Formats: sequence, C-alpha cells, structure tokens
Amino acid sequence: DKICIGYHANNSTTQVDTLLEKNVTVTHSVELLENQKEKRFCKIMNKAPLDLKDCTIEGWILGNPKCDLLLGDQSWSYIVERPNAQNGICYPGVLNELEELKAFIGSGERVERFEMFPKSTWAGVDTSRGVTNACPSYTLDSSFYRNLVWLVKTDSATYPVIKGTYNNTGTQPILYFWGVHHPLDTTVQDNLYGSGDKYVRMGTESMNFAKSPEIAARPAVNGQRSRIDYYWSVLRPGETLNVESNGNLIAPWYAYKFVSTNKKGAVFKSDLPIENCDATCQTITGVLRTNKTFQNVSPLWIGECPKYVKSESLRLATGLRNVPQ
Amino acid sequence: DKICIGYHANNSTTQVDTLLEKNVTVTHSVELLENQKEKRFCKIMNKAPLDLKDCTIEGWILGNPKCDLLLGDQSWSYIVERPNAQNGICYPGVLNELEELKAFIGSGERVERFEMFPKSTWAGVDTSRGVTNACPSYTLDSSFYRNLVWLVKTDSATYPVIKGTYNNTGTQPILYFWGVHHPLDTTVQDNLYGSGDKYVRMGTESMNFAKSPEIAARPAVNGQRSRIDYYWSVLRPGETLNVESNGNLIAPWYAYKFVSTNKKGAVFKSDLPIENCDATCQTITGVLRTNKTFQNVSPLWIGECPKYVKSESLRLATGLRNVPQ
Amino acid sequence: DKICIGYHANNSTTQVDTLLEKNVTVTHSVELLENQKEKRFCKIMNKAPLDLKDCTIEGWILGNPKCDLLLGDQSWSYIVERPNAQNGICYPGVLNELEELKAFIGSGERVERFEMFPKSTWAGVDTSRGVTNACPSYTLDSSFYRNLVWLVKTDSATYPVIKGTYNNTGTQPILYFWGVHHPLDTTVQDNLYGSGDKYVRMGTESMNFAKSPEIAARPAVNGQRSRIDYYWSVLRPGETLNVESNGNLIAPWYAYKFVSTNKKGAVFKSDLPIENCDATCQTITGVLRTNKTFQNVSPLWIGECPKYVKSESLRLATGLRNVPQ
Amino acid sequence: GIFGAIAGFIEGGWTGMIDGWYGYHHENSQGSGYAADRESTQKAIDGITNKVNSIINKMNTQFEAVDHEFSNLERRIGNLNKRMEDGFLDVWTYNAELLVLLENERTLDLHDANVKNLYEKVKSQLRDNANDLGNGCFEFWHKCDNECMESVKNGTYDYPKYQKESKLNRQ
Amino acid sequence: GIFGAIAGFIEGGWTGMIDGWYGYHHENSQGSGYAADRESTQKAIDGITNKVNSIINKMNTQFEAVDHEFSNLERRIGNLNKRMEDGFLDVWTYNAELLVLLENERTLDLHDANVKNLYEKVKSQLRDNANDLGNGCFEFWHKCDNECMESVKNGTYDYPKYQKESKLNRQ
Amino acid sequence: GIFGAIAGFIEGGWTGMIDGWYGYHHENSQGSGYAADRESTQKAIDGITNKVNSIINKMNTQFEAVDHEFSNLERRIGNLNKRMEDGFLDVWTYNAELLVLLENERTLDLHDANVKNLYEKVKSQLRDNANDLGNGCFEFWHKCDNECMESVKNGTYDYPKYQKESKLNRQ
Ligand SMILES: CC(=O)N[C@H]1[C@H](O[C@@H]2[C@@H](O)[C@H](O)O[C@H](CO)[C@@H]2O)O[C@H](CO)[C@@H](O[C@@H]2O[C@H](CO)[C@H](O)[C@H](O[C@]3(C(=O)O)C[C@H](O)[C@@H](NC(C)=O)[C@H]([C@H](O)[C@H](O)CO)O3)[C@H]2O)[C@@H]1O
Ligand SMILES: CC(=O)N[C@H]1[C@H](O[C@@H]2[C@@H](O)[C@H](O)O[C@H](CO)[C@@H]2O)O[C@H](CO)[C@@H](O[C@@H]2O[C@H](CO)[C@H](O)[C@H](O[C@]3(C(=O)O)C[C@H](O)[C@@H](NC(C)=O)[C@H]([C@H](O)[C@H](O)CO)O3)[C@H]2O)[C@@H]1O
Ligand SMILES: CC(=O)N[C@H]1[C@H](O[C@@H]2[C@@H](O)[C@H](O)O[C@H](CO)[C@@H]2O)O[C@H](CO)[C@@H](O[C@@H]2O[C@H](CO)[C@H](O)[C@H](O[C@]3(C(=O)O)C[C@H](O)[C@@H](NC(C)=O)[C@H]([C@H](O)[C@H](O)CO)O3)[C@H]2O)[C@@H]1O
Ligand SMILES: *[C@@H]1O[C@H](CO)[C@@H](O[C@@H]2O[C@H](CO)[C@@H](O[C@@H]3O[C@H](CO)[C@@H](O)[C@H](O)[C@@H]3O)[C@H](O)[C@H]2NC(C)=O)[C@H](O)[C@H]1NC(C)=O
Ligand SMILES: *[C@@H]1O[C@H](CO)[C@@H](O[C@@H]2O[C@H](CO)[C@@H](O[C@@H]3O[C@H](CO)[C@@H](O)[C@H](O)[C@@H]3O)[C@H](O)[C@H]2NC(C)=O)[C@H](O)[C@H]1NC(C)=O
Ligand SMILES: *[C@@H]1O[C@H](CO)[C@@H](O[C@@H]2O[C@H](CO)[C@@H](O[C@@H]3O[C@H](CO)[C@@H](O)[C@H](O)[C@@H]3O)[C@H](O)[C@H]2NC(C)=O)[C@H](O)[C@H]1NC(C)=O
Ligand SMILES: *[C@@H]1O[C@H](CO)[C@@H](O)[C@H](O)[C@H]1NC(C)=O
Ligand SMILES: *[C@@H]1O[C@H](CO)[C@@H](O)[C@H](O)[C@H]1NC(C)=O
Ligand SMILES: *[C@@H]1O[C@H](CO)[C@@H](O)[C@H](O)[C@H]1NC(C)=O
Ligand SMILES: *[C@@H]1O[C@H](CO)[C@@H](O)[C@H](O)[C@H]1NC(C)=O
Ligand SMILES: *[C@@H]1O[C@H](CO)[C@@H](O)[C@H](O)[C@H]1NC(C)=O
Ligand SMILES: *[C@@H]1O[C@H](CO)[C@@H](O)[C@H](O)[C@H]1NC(C)=O
Repeated sequence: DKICIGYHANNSTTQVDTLLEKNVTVTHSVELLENQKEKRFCKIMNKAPLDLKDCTIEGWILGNPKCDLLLGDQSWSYIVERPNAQNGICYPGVLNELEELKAFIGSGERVERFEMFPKSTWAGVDTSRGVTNACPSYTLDSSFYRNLVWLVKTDSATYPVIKGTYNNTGTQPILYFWGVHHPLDTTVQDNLYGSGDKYVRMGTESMNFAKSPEIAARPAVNGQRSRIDYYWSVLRPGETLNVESNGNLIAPWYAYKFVSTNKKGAVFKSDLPIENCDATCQTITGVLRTNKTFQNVSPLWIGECPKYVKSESLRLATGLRNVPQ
Repeated sequence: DKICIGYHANNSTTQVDTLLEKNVTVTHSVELLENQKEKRFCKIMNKAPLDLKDCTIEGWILGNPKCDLLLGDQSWSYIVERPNAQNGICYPGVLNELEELKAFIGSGERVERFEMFPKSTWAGVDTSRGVTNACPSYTLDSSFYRNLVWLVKTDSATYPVIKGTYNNTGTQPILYFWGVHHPLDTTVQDNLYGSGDKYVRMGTESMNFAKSPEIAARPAVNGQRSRIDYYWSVLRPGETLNVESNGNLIAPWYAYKFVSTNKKGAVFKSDLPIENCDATCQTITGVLRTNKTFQNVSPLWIGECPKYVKSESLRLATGLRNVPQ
Repeated sequence: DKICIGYHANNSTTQVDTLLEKNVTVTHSVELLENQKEKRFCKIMNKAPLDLKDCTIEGWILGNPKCDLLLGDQSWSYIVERPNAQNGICYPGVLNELEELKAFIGSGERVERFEMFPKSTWAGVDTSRGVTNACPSYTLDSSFYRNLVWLVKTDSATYPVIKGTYNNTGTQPILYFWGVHHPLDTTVQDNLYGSGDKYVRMGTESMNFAKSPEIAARPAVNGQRSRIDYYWSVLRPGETLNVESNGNLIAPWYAYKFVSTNKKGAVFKSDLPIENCDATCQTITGVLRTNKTFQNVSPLWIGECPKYVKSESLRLATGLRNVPQ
Repeated sequence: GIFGAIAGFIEGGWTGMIDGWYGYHHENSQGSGYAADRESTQKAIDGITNKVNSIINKMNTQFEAVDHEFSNLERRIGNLNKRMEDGFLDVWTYNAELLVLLENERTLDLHDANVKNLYEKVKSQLRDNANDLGNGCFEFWHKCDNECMESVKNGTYDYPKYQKESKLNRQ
Repeated sequence: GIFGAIAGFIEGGWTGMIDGWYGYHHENSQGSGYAADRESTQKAIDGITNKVNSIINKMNTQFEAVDHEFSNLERRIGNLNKRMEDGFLDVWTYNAELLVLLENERTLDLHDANVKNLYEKVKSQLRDNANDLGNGCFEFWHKCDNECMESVKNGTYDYPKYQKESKLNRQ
Repeated sequence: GIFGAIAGFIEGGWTGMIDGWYGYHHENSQGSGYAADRESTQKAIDGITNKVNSIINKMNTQFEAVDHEFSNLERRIGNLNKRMEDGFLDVWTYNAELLVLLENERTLDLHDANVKNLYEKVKSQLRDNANDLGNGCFEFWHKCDNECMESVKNGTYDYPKYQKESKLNRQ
C-alpha cells in the first residue's frame, strides 16, 4: 500500500524561454504578442475611410480639376493616400506650411465645401479667363483649381483695387486657400495685371498677410516658367477675413467648414485595398483582430491597438515544466 | 515542556498587492506616493513668485498702461499668470516669436527696467502725440505702452530719417521691444508719416532687421483697423544696437536688464492664491510637503519635487503577511 | 568515515551589491560597464576624419581664403571642429538656416568641389574687383570667399540684368551658396550697383528665392558697417537653377557634389589629437576598445558603441558568496 | 529547479493525472488511481492568473507614433521625432522581453515549490507510519483503505490510529 | 507561500510576540513566554531596509515637463512634446507599479523562508531529544529549564547532555 | 540566504575545492580529498552563463544623442531635445542598475538552493546508514571505501548493502 506525490504532464511541445534556460517545454502557456494582420483597410467606429485614389492631399483640398470625384463634402475615420498619386499641384509653385497643413487636415473628421467669395465679389476685373494647360480637367486642356479663381484685368483697362470680406458667423473653423502669381517676365505681368507695383494683402483679427509678386524665369514645370505661391489659413468662428489686392491675386473662391476630430486622426500612405469590413484596430499595414497585449505589425495605427514591440514572440509560462514519461 | 517557532502578528489592516495576490494584509509597510497638496503658491528658496494679476505676460513686458503696478524692476522664483487676465496687447497686432519670448522670460529671475532711448534720441519728429484709445490707462482714455514710443511727423513737415544707438557696456543681456505701424489706408499713412516709401531698419553685430509698412484695412479690434507688428530681441553684453527709420516706427524707449536663472524657471497658469509661506516643492496645482519618492499631483513644478506618476498608491511591504489568531 | 557537502571559496576580494545587501564578496563576477577611453580621435572603417583645424564649418564650406588647406575635395568618417577656430565668416553677416546646414553637412561623407558658374556667366559686369580687407588671405590684405564672387558694376555704366543657369545632369545633389550685399548707405549702393531698385532672384523646380538689399548702417564688425546675407541650398539631381539679378548679388562660383552617408554622421567639437590608429567606437571624448555592454564615457559617438549610462559600475555576480575559512 | 522537486527527486510528471497540476497517485487493495489536490492546484491557478492579468494591465498603455511629415529644412526636428519614437520602442521591447524571461523563471520555481510543499505536507502526517522511498512515494507500514487515503489528501490523517500496526510491521 | 511556513505548517502569527518578526514561544516548569530571535529579525530588518532605500535611490531622478507654448503653426512640435512627456510618464508609472508588485511578492517570500530556516535551525539541534508536532512546536523528551531554553535559542543546545534522559522517556 | 545553506548550516566555503562551485569532501581509510559535483556545477554554469548572455542581448540597443545645434530662437526645441536625451539616459541607467541589484540577489539564492539540494540528495540516499552532524557532514555507520564514496556522489549508493553493518554500529 502506497501514496505518491506528483505533477501534471501532457502532450504539449510548446516552449518558453527563461533567464536561466532556453527552449523549456511547458504544460500550459499563453502568447501575448500578435503577429497576424488582415492586409486591407476597414471601417473604424463603423465609419469609412477617405480614399484619395489618384489625387494627393494638395490636389484634393485645392480642387485640382482632376480630383472632382472627391470634390465637396467628405467625412472620414482616416485618410488613405496612394503612393504614386499624380493629381496634386498642377500649376507649379509651393504650398506654404505644407507639413503643418497635412497635420491639421489629419486632425479632422469632416469637411463641408461652400462658396466663400462668389466671383461677383471682385469688381472691375475678369474672373472668367483664369485657366491654364498646366491644370487640365478630364474634358478640357485648360482649367484651374475649383476652390481658387485666377483674376486677370479686363479688356484693356487697369487692374483696380478689388476687395472682399467674409464674416465667420458659424460654429466651425474655416479652412481656406489663396495664392500670389509670379510671372516669368515684366511683359506677362503687364499683360495680365497692368503696370504699377502690385500687392496681395489679407487680414483677420489674429492674422495679417502681405506679399508682392517676384518676377523671374524659373525652370519649366508643366510648361510654365511662372510660379504661384499657394497659401492656407484657418478662419476661426467669429473672425472675419478682409482681402485687398490690385493684381497678382489667386482668390479664395470655395472653402471648407472643418470639423476637428476629438480622437487621433491618421493619414495612411498605402496601396492596400479598402474593403467592406469593420475593425477596432487599423494599422497602416493592415487590420488586427486580437485580444492580445502586444503586436509587432506596426507602430502606425488608428483605433484601439495593442502595444507595438519588436519581438517575434512573448510567450508567458502558466503551467509547469513538461516532463512526460 | 516545549518550544515553538513562530512569527509576528498585529492589529494592522493595511494591505499591499503582489504579482500573485491582491489585498494582502501585512504587519508593516511603507507608502512611497504622495497624493496630498496645499492648494496655494508659496515662496521657493525664500523668494516670492511674481503675480501678474490682471496683466498677461505681453501686457506686463510691453508696458501696457494698465499694468503700471508691475512696471519697473522685478525679481521672482517663478511667474503666476492668471487665466482670464485682460491687460495684454491693447493696440491690435502680433507679437513676433511670442512663444520663444515666453520661454526666454521664463528662464529668467530678475528684470531691471531702464530708459534705453530717451525721446530726445529722435530728432525732427514728434514724440508727444503717440497715444490711442485702444490703450487706455486707468486715468486717461488715450495712452500707450510705457516701454514704447509712437513716433509721428511734426506739425506739417516731412518725416525725416531718425537714428538711434545704444552700446551695451554692461554685464547683462538686454531685452527690448519695437514695432512697425501698419495704417488702414494711404491717407492715415500720409497724415502720420508723410509721403514716400518708409522703412524700419535695425542691426547689431549678430542681428539685422528690416521691415516696411503693409497698408490695408483689417477687421476692427479695440476700435482699430490698423495694426502694429511688435518685435523683441536680446542685445548681448558688448553688442550695440543701431536704429534707422523714416517713418512707421514704434520706437524702443524703456528696456530690461535681464538676469537669467541658473535653475529651471516656471510660468504657472493658475487662479490659486499666493500666500505667505515657504516651500521646497511647488507644483502648478499646489505645494508638496513630503519625504516621499513619488507623487500623482502634477508633472509641472518648480523646486525639488518627487517623481510624477499616474498611480493612486505605491505601497511597499516591509513586514510579513499578517495572520492574527 | 565521512562525506561532507560544501561549496567553493577563493582569494577574491571583488564585491557586488544586491537589493538586500551591499558590498558582498563573490567568488566570480563580471563587469558590464566600460569607464576607460583612449583620449584621441582615430579612423572609423579605416576612414580618416576631417580636421577643420583653425577653420569653422562656415569658413571651410564658404571658401574663406584662410581655409585654403581644406579647399577642394574631402572624404571623412566624421568631422572634428576645433573650439577656438577663428576662420569662419569674415565679411559680417548671417548664414541663413545655419543649424540646418550643419545637420545636412554632418549627414555627408564626401564633397567634390567644382566650378558651377564661371565668371564668364555674368555679362556686362565686373568680376575682378570683389575683394575686401574683411576677408584677407595669408598673402593679401584684401581677398574673398573662394566659392563666391562679389559682382560690381563696370567702369561707369549701369548694373544690367545678369543671368545664369546650371542643369544638374549628375547623380549627386549639389550644395551651393550665394549672398545679397547690404551697403551701409545709398552712396556705396550707387557706387557699386548704380541707381534703381535692385533684386536677387533664384529658382529651381522646387525652390524659389527673392530678396532686395536692405540699406542701413550696422555696428562695425571686421571694419564693415555693411552686411551680407549668405544663403545655401541643395540642387537635386535633375533639377536646374536659374539666377537673375540686377545688382547686390554675391554669386555662386564653386559648389559641392555631395555624397550623403548611409550611416549616422558626426560633428565633434573637441581639441583632442587625431592620431594614426583604427577604431570601431569613437566618442567625442575618446576611443572605446571594449567587448562590454555599457559605458559611462559619453552619449556622443560614431561607430558601434556600448550603451551610455550614468553608473560607475555594473558588476554582475556569477559565482557564489565568498566565505573562506 | 531550486526547490529540487520537479524533474528532481520526483523525476517525471504524470500524463495520467489530467484534472490538475499537483496531486497524488495511490495504491491499495481496492486498486490504483490519480487525483489532483484541488486546493493547491486552484491556489496556483489563482496566483498565476493574477500574475498574467497584472502584467497585461501594466502593459495597457501605448506609445503612439505619428504620420507627421518634415521638410528638407526640418531635418533636426524630423530626426528628433524619429529618435524619440525609436527610443520608446526600444525601452518597451526591453521591458516586455525582460519581464517575460524573469517571470517564466519564477513561475516554474513556484510550481517546483508547490510540489515540494505538498510532499512535505504528506511526510509530516505519516511520520513513522510510512517509509519514504526518496521519489515522492510513501509505502505504508499498515493497511490504508480509500478513506485512509482520502484522510492523507485532506490533511486529517490519524497517526496514532495506525501506529501500533505500523510499528509492528516496521520493526 | 513557496517555503510553506508562514500561513502554512505554522498556521498563524503571534500577537503576543511584539518585539520582533520571528521568534519563539517556550513552555516549562517556570512558565510560558514569547521572545524574538533578535539575530534573524535584525538581519531581515537590515535587508529590507536596504531594499527600500535602494529602490528610493534608483527612483531619485525626475523627468521634467515644461510650460512651453506652441502656435497654431507648430502643431507638429507641440504634439511631439506632448507624446514625449506622456511617453516618459507611461514608462515611469510602469516601472514603479511593476517593481512594487514584484518586490512585495519577494519580500513576503523572504519572511516565509526566514521563519522556515529558523524552524530547521531548531529541529537540527534537538534531533532525538524532542518530538516535532508538525506545527513549529517541539515537545521535549526531557526537562528544559530557562537556560536549556536559552541554549536552543542561541544555538548552543547540548544534545548529548540530555540524550539518556530523552531516550528513556521516548522509548 | 533564503535556503539556509551557504553561510548557514554549512558555515564556510572550501578553498581546497578548486575545480567547481559545489562538491564534496570525503574521508576514509584511503584518506581525504575534495571533488566537485560536475553535474550540478555545470548546470549552474550553464544557467548563469545563459542569464548573463540574455541580459547582454536585451541591452543590445543604444539610444543615440546628436550634435545638432539650435539658434537663440529655437530655445523650445533645443530644450525638448535635451529633456528627451536626458529622459532616455535616466530610464536606461535605472533599468541597468535595478536589474543588476535584482539579478545579483537571485543569483546568490540560486547557488544557495543548489548547495541545499545537493545536501538533500545525499541525505536521501544514506538515510539510516549515516549520522547527520548538522553541518553538511555525514558520519557513516559502516565502512565506505573509494567506490562507496563514488556511489554516493553519482547517486547509486546501495542502502540495503550496508544496512546490517550500519544498524549494528548505530544501535
Ligand atoms: C519654348 C518656350 O519656353 N517658350 C516660352 C516663351 O519664352 C520665349 C522663348 O521661347 C524665346 O526663345 O525667347 C523669348 C524671349 O526672347 C521668350 O523667353 O515664353 C512664353 C510666355 O512669355 C511661353 O508661353 C507659355 O507657354 C506655355 C507652354 O506650356 C503655355 O502655352 C502658356 O500659355 C498659358 C497657359 O496655359 O498657362 C495660356 C493661358 O491662357 C494663360 N492663362 C492666364 C490666365 O493667363 C497662361 C498665362 O498667360 C501664363 O501661364 C502666365 O505665366 O499661359 C504660355 O504663356 C513659352 O512657353
Ligand atoms: C465706423 C468706422 O469704422 N469708421 C472708421 C473710419 O472708416 C471710414 C468709414 O467710417 C466710412 O464708412 O468710410 C470711410 C471711407 O469712405 C472710412 O472707411 O476710418 C477712420 C480712420 O480713417 C476711423 O477713425 C478711427 O476710429 C477709431 C475708433 O476706435 C479711433 O477713434 C481712431 O482714433 C485714434 C486712436 O485712438 O487710435 C486717435 C489717435 O489720436 C490717433 N493716434 C495717433 C498717434 O495717430 C490714432 C491713429 O490716427 C490711428 O490709430 C492710426 O490708424 O487714432 C480713429 O482714427 C473710424 O473708426
Ligand atoms: C571711421 C569710419 O567708420 N569710417 C567709415 C565711413 O563712415 C564715415 C565716417 O567716418 C564719418 O565720420 O562720417 C561719414 C558720413 O558723414 C561716414 O559715416 O564710411 C566709409 C564707407 O562709406 C568706411 O570706409 C570703409 O572702411 C573700411 C574699414 O575697414 C574698409 O576700408 C572699406 O574698404 C573696403 C573693404 O575692404 O571692404 C574696400 C573694398 O575695396 C571694397 N570692396 C568692394 C568690392 O566694394 C569695400 C566695399 O566698398 C565696402 O565693403 C562696401 O560696404 O570696402 C571702406 O569702404 C569707413 O570705415
Ligand atoms: C477527509 O477525509 C476523511 C476520510 O474520508 C473524511 O472523514 C470521513 O467523513 C465521512 C462523512 O463525514 C465519514 O463517513 C461516516 O462514517 C461513520 C462511521 O465512522 C458513519 O456513521 C456515517 O454514516 C458515515 O458513513 C467517515 O467516517 C469519516 N472518517 C473519519 C472521520 O474517520 C473527512 O470528511 C474529510 N475531511 C475534510 C476536511 O473534509
Ligand atoms: C547561550 O545560552 C547559554 C545557556 O543560557 C549560555 O550559557 C550560560 O552562560 C552563563 C554565563 O556565561 C553560565 O552561567 C554560569 O554558570 C556557572 C555554573 O555552570 C557558574 O559558575 C557561573 O557563575 C554562572 O552562573 C551558564 O552556566 C551557561 N550555560 C552553560 C554554558 O551550560 C550562553 O552564554 C549563551 N551563548 C551565547 C552564544 O551567548
Ligand atoms: C557510480 O559509481 C559506482 C561505484 O564506483 C560505479 O560502479 C562501479 O563501476 C565499475 C565499472 O563499471 C565496477 O568495476 C568493476 O567491478 C567488477 C566487480 O564488482 C569487476 O568484475 C569489473 O572488472 C570492474 O572492476 C564497480 O564494481 C562498480 N560498482 C558497483 C556497481 O557496485 C558506477 O559506474 C557509477 N555509476 C554511474 C552513474 O556512472
Ligand atoms: C530552440 O529555439 C528556437 C526558437 O527560438 C527553435 O527554432 C529551435 O528549434 C529550438 N530548439 C529545439 C529544442 O527544438
Ligand atoms: C460680423 O462680423 C463683425 C466683425 O467685423 C461682428 O461685429 C458682427 O457681430 C458679425 N455679424 C453678426 C451678425 O454678429
Ligand atoms: C481590495 O482592494 C481595493 C483597493 O484596491 C479595496 O477598495 C477593496 O475594499 C479591497 N477588498 C478588501 C479585501 O477589503
Ligand atoms: C561702445 O561700443 C563700441 C562698438 O561700436 C565698442 O568699440 C566700444 O568699446 C564700446 N564702448 C566702450 C567704452 O568700450
Ligand atoms: C563598500 O562599498 C564602497 C563602494 O561602493 C567601497 O568604497 C567601500 O570600501 C566598501 N566597504 C568595504 C566593505 O570595504
Ligand atoms: C537639362 O535640364 C532640362 C530642364 O530645363 C532638361 O529638360 C534636360 O533633360 C536637361 N539636359 C539633358 C541632357 O537631359
């Protein structure tokens, strides 16, 4: 007659590492790291992302005539920008504070497009001849940004002082754009805006802007040796904007009522497909469906994700050393 | 006859947590985290803080006529700015590099106000008519910044080229300010500074500045459609400043000898009372009096404080498991 | 007859600390921290560093006439700049985006100097009289930067519109420099560039620049009350640069083909000797030769170094408590 | 193992004991059988479950990297952001990998100790009445039926009830 | 506990032993009484005091957040600063909370081991001369007056001095 | 020590045992001598070597500080960079110093446990046939020549072979 004391053994071949010992087979364990993803973009909080497709952020928000599919109101849980998108700034020139603009847009959730300055705002000038073959649409060789208007002096007169005002009486901040044209020579200048020293001046309660054309021939881009300095700002609720120019003004026309996300906001640069699915965790390289604590898929995500870590495995022993006999 | 081996038990109801077990009662323990504060501001190194009261940093350092209580020399262990302070920039316009200016001032310890350019410096111009109802004092409806002087051309003459020079022969860096006026129209311009292209130019051994007025009507703020671009710089020991303008100059008048703190420097935005007490550790939300290692009161402090942490309790067991019978 | 169980003891006096106990003598242990360095600079990947000697980064890359020893092509594993180097910007003025320029240069590995705009580029102007006693060489009291050319109008004529173009058809980005002269008065201006409103304009496919002279007397530095605003940019492979000015241009003459390091890149500010030796780990305070995991010598290094840590010792016990009898 | 039981003086585990981590094998006139000690097993399950959840709970924050861009003239801040992100990624990877190695070592020791303490618990009850074979097995100097077996397992074994019979067979 | 003493084979503590952590209760013709083992108590106090101070000393740096402001066009660096500050706050909270849980578990094991070793220390001296009741108590097979009690406590117990008397009563 | 062996019931080490960490001293008619237990020594060397390498491997990243400069008007980002660098320097110093203290404490316990388990391993084989002196030494109740000594050391000691001779001398 006898009684023995002993411990569990099983068919497990799963191993863990310890400080003293590698590859120890244990009866029970738990993996804390997720290495699996669904290679696609899904909805977050049942809200679809915004696919830019063949437009860049600049082309979308400026109103590049080839980004008309996107034109108007948009809501999004995040933004997918495609790596080799072609439709951005068509008429050569720099978008000022571009990186700050992208960060701002990324912090958003919804834009409502609206006419801020009807062309009737600008008195004694031409608002119908501001096109270029630098900016074609899909139907004409010569168009221009939907949200801007290229102002040219009329028939043969001078370019007079034009003025504009918008009072933000709404509850939302307004994202808007404008430009200054820089002709390649003094003839083009004279032919478009006439003679004299020209300026573009803008001001709000908290912002004021002043620029003058800088005439010189730059290398040709999209057939143009001239340039445009694009600009952007945010007109706060309760603020009013004053515009004043006597030439070289690319005027704001349409603008955006901007809803800022309370959350995080993401801009994913990816060529991954957007499918019809829901998710709680969306990384730039795919969706995670886990209850796990760690993941080695990506540090870039939107939603509620596990902690990013470089490890291949974080296997925690729970059972004891497996010693079957 | 017998002897037993055993362990201490007591009346303790204090508990700790372990990795294997929650709410374990122990005979002795020690709390490492402080969660208590005195909701007030005190002295640090027996040095009182500077209360701005109803003035903002800008209003104090520019010499807003309603910040005269603060006007002159100040020493401080730190700065308390009040959340709804009204006296800042009275005449509308932007203070350039504002955030950098605040960080600079925060790194300080003492300012000595002194007359840098007496109004006698500026020859052939009027230095007595530079007031506005945008900047009232408590006694007149129309005043101006104590540290600046608004220069206007005389009687009917032209605004000539005025000049000024200061050679920093002292041991301390000098914090000073200046501005450029931007009238709403060309009449106001002409009425104040006369006809011609105007400029404000400034230079030291390491700094040079040039600006010209930008004439346009901005939305009205404090009754003004005009603007002023305020500026600031630091004249290093041994450097000299040259001023040269022919109009639109808001001149430096009084400036500050600036003593930089060797320590940290803080600017607290709070509505907490400053009382007559001493402290070694001052957070933005109150004083800590502890010998403890951790605290969950605030990450923002001046003085020698415990490490900030999000925990509610960090109770370390010292005695053994309490098992009374 | 008997058998005893026991443990090793030895002559060790080496001690470790534990959480429960300080200064415990152990039979065997291992030190993980290196505190030793060779106080000198050596080669990294058998590649020598670049010693600036008595030139600063600015003086070297601008072509200060006293930095001729460095003039031309350079390869380097890292850069040693000497603390009291005297040869930098000789003609007073600011190098724009200086800190960004240093970071850029630091990311490099090799520069190839080459003539970008021969003086023959500039038609109808003088390219032979652009010297100053602000910038002496070791042989003449009046010289100028080797990579720039100070353009002055000819004999008695006007300063016409000069133009220049370079098309980067190579595989390497090109680092180049230029300036704008700011005379102290309107006479010097007129005497050098003639009458009229002058400008310096530059543009590439992605960059455009425009500046006009700002005439004022600044404090004298190296005998000069005038200034120069120095500038720099990088012409990308495939880009072309257009230059257009009618006066006040310090022209680009020689430029650099720039090879960017795939690695890290370092700029060491030290007075340490560069000797004829090889190394794998080079800190700013000396060479480390270790197989150790930690070091308390410096956080600043180039090469493969151990983790920097503030500790004096990280001694890990391996053997047991030493109890000899 | 530092307690010397698991893969020690008790050389292997029991595939036949499927209902717990620690337990017994008994053998008498009514036959053989395995049985888990539910109390020490449950206590261990509770401790280890607590350890796992405590780790998960402390690792329940995330450092968040951003998609922010930087121009050619923002090389310094661009690289600051990069070094910061890589910075936290390195400390968290370290924290996770090191914790797991440390915790696995201590988890296995815990089990070892528990098996060890269970063995001592039985040895302390039997004393004279059984012979310790040095492998976790005790041979009784008396007859131990099913209720006697169960008394050893619930810690109510009656030493003086069996000592006369044991002493007779022992000597 | 992994050493099986505290709240184990010694089921409870002693409210009556007020002058230390570990000690003895004796009982003879002169009566009963508690007494701390000062040596093992002091050694434990010293170890644990060292552990507490070592932790305090390593946690003796502070990450310092700033009151610096950022404009509307410095959203990127403003958020970099925020993520950095929140970054270090998260690692230090983790470090503190995890250390405390780990250290508490090991502190309690230390005490458990110390009580266990004290019991073994006494068992090793008595051997034959006393009966182990399995609860930390030893019944002497001989008369143990106050000096005999004290000899057991300072580890100078004289086994051969009492073995004849013990053996007689034991058998 | 928490296992009570090293600098415990075995009061000191042996300078005479030079070929390992744990081992034996025997004494019979052929004389005296030290010998390491290679198996438990090697196992300990392997464990500890693994611990050292695992630590080195986890500490195999570096945070890299930069020589980047900042102008007078970049005080905010300049100080952000400084606080970040000092930030990581502080966590890594903490991680290293704390790990070393923790690991040293557990390394010494490991050895203590190993010596303890080796002693138990020998006690379990001898049982009756030897007298435990309470200091790691066993006096045989029989003659143990060199092969008998070696059998105890490789765990093949033959208890029943010597029990008659032992029992005679013991009683
Ligand atoms: C070959 C070449 O580069 N030619 C350009 C020309 O330079 C001349 C040289 O050819 C010649 O060797 O030397 C000359 C001096 O001696 C000149 O340097 O310069 C002209 C303009 O002065 C260029 O014409 C432009 O060519 C473009 C080609 O893509 C394009 O056709 C431009 O037309 C548009 C446009 O689509 O953008 C026509 C638009 O209706 C008009 N829109 C508006 C609202 O004005 C614009 C606009 O006038 C300009 O964009 C303003 O810069 O122009 C055409 O102007 C020629 O390419
Ligand atoms: C209702 C309104 O906005 N009126 C302002 C006026 O605009 C005109 C319109 O009313 C009208 O419908 O259309 C006109 C064109 O057809 C105009 O647009 O413009 C004038 C100035 O041109 C404004 O006068 C200003 O009103 C202010 C009200 O708060 C204030 O009274 C200004 O006076 C001061 C001042 O306190 O700042 C008086 C100071 O002595 C003087 N100081 C100095 C040193 O010069 C200043 C200074 O002249 C200005 O601040 C410079 O911009 O002005 C008054 O100028 C009117 O409000
Ligand atoms: C004592 C003093 O500062 N004098 C400078 C003088 O100011 C005048 C005052 O002396 C007088 O009290 O009041 C006057 C008005 O009423 C004046 O304010 O101004 C002249 C220039 O206008 C200064 O001459 C400069 O002196 C320099 C001393 O280091 C130096 O000798 C300058 O010569 C060079 C040069 O080496 O840089 C000669 C070069 O050949 C020439 N290079 C080129 C390519 O032009 C340059 C160049 O003309 C200037 O650098 C452009 O600013 O000048 C000399 O111009 C006098 O010091
Ligand atoms: C631990 O195990 C022991 C042994 O199995 C348990 O004791 C046993 O408990 C049952 C019911 O409580 C007893 O059965 C009864 O036997 C008596 C005659 O002795 C009979 O009159 C009743 O009708 C019933 O059949 C059994 O005798 C008893 N053994 C003893 C005490 O000698 C005990 O319940 C377990 N203890 C714990 C901690 O639960
Ligand atoms: C540990 O405890 C033992 C037992 O109490 C201590 O030994 C005792 O020490 C005292 C004084 O050293 C002795 O008292 C003396 O007794 C003799 C007669 O035997 C008498 O001539 C003296 O005048 C005095 O009264 C006592 O006898 C002695 N017991 C022994 C050794 O049998 C001992 O001091 C303690 N050891 C340590 C580690 O301190
Ligand atoms: C552990 O140690 C024991 C004791 O030294 C080892 O057993 C011994 O092994 C040798 C050779 O295997 C035996 O020597 C032989 O003796 C016989 C007569 O008994 C003789 O005919 C042969 O020519 C040879 O001399 C020795 O007897 C034997 N002792 C025993 C088994 O009683 C054993 O090898 C070691 N075990 C391990 C785990 O390696
Ligand atoms: C040991 O570990 C590695 C994974 O870390 C595994 O690939 C290898 O096969 C293991 N060796 C054993 C014991 O099977
Ligand atoms: C329009 O804006 C002006 C500021 O110029 C403001 O005073 C007014 O209240 C706004 N309109 C309404 C209806 O409030
Ligand atoms: C267990 O812990 C919480 C605090 O963490 C406490 O509020 C609760 O009352 C505790 N339960 C017990 C055992 O009293
Ligand atoms: C005044 O400043 C000038 C620089 O323009 C300097 O040379 C001089 O030394 C200063 N005054 C004195 C007394 O040094
Ligand atoms: C204890 O430690 C310090 C180094 O930390 C050493 O200088 C001192 O001499 C040591 N004391 C002993 C035991 O020698
Ligand atoms: C020279 O640059 C122009 C851009 O202005 C480019 O079109 C041309 O291809 C370049 N030269 C060659 C040989 O490609």
